[PDB]
Formats: sequence, C-alpha cells, structure tokens
Amino acid sequence: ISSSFSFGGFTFKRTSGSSVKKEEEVLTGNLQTLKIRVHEGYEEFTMVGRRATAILRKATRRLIQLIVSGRDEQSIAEAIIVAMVFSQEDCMIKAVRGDLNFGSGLNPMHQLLRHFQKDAKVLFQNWGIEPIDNVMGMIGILPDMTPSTEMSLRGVRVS
Repeated sequence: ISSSFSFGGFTFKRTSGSSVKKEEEVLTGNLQTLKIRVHEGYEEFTMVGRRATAILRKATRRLIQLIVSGRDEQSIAEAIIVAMVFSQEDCMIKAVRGDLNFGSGLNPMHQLLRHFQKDAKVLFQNWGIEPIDNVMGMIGILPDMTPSTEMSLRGVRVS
C-alpha cells in the first residue's frame, strides 16, 4: 500500500501505480468550465466503505475496471458513483446537469460527487454498457442498477 485516503466515504488504498496531479480545465454537461486537479497515471486501489467494497483499476480520466461487492443495490450504486467520479472520466463530467460551486462542496471533486449522489440517473444512462463473459463470483449491473448475466455498465462488474 503506497497511499491511503478517504473520498466519498470510502477508504482508498493504492496497491499499485502512481499519479501526478495536473490542474486542467474541463467543461461540464451544464456547460460550466471547471478547474480540476486531474490525476495522471495508472493506479489500482481497493475501496472500502461502510457498506460496500471494490477493486478499482484506473488511468488518466479513464476507468479501466471496477469490481464491486455490496450488501444491496443501493450500497453497490454508492460505490459505483464514487468510482465514476473519482475516475474523472469525461463521460461523467458531461453527465453533470447543474451548476457546481462551494454550495455543493469544498472542491470540484466533492461538488461532482454530491451532484451525482443526489441523482445518478444521467451518469448511469450516459456511461455506456457492454456485453460480458461468464465468470465465477461475478455478474453485470445495468444502468438501472438491476443485475444481468449478459450486459453491464462499461468496465463494471459485481462480485
């Protein structure tokens, strides 16, 4: 473990890789120009929350893989939201549908998080899906947060 921090009520422990923060300007789906510290590099984490856990593999503004384990669908959705925000993917940025400011949180990453925690339907809808293969212990999760053995949110599996 080369780093431990908390984000969105999950403890992230970095198990591999590294990154450097670079300030960058992005345009939200509400057409707000935001300055964010983009994490540049490939990293793997375990995420541990009160009600769910996950493995997250990610690179610069890119979710590679997320395998989530939770008690119920709500708990799994929470982990998925945090991971999608933390990924900094432009898809997630473009799913934003209101203004973000200090009203929402102390930095833009928290503002984005709070935005999607209120309502993740546009995020989940716009993220993308993919067919999946069969793997013991794992299943797909659709945008409406129901399970599927056939398709899943892009890069996401439930254990």
